[PDB]
Amino acid sequence: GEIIYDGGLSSKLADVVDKTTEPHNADGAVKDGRIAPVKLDLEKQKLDKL
Amino acid sequence: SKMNVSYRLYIKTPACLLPLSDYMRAQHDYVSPSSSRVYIKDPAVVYTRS
Repeated sequence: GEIIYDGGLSSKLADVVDKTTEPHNADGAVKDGRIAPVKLDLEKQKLDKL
Repeated sequence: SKMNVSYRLYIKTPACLLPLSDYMRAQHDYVSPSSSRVYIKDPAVVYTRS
């Protein structure tokens, strides 16, 4: 017979980034006006620059 | 040995030496950790989203 429903484009709720991401603030629907997180080179092992 | 040797020197028996009949005193146990363990080479990153 005639086909009324056979499927279609399916909407997915979540996009799961399968990779390690550096820390970030809000972007997209909510944009964060504050400064980005400061990357601090702390907890050094060998003593450089001192 | 009885005629030509004049003077003899004696020391306490070294603990290194062990008779062959006492071989079971040399049996010892060593523990090697499981091969399923994985050792981590990556640092831990601290972050917050406020």
